[PDB]
Amino acid sequence: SGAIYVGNYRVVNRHLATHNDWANLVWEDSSRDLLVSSTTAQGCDTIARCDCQTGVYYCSSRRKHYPVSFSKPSLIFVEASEYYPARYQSHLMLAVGHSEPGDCGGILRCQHGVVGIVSTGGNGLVGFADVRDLLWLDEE
Ligand SMILES: CNC(=O)c1cn(C)c2ccccc12
Ligand SMILES: [Zn+2]
Repeated sequence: SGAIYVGNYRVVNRHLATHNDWANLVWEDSSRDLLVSSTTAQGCDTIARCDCQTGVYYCSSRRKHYPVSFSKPSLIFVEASEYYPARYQSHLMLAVGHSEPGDCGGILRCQHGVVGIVSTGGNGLVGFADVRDLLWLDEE
């Protein structure tokens, strides 16, 4: 689990979105595993605007933050899971690291702020859904 709270937006894994999230929908993309919903109280997170490939992510299943190198947000094939069929996920970044399904929502952060959230993984690899192209998250 986990979310990004950027102003009056809540950014979660589409596959973990609640009824309240869907009842307050701002934007969703199955191809990106992202859903954004509206909030009433403002959040304590800032979004990175950058092309950093190094950062730190939170891994719930180790209670540990790990420094990682990660790929550029790309269109990449992801093996079938409980939540999606074998498909290409868009705006995705891969790192070498530990990840389990419930680690989804863990933040990846760089010097510029929040890069993305844990989404995909397997075989000692962790995948993060990028949010840095979502400029509209920063306004209105
Ligand atoms: C759609 N979410 C998932 O199913 C997964 C997310 N992470 C990080 C995994 C790691 C190993 C295996 C499956 C997943
Ligand atoms: Zn950065």
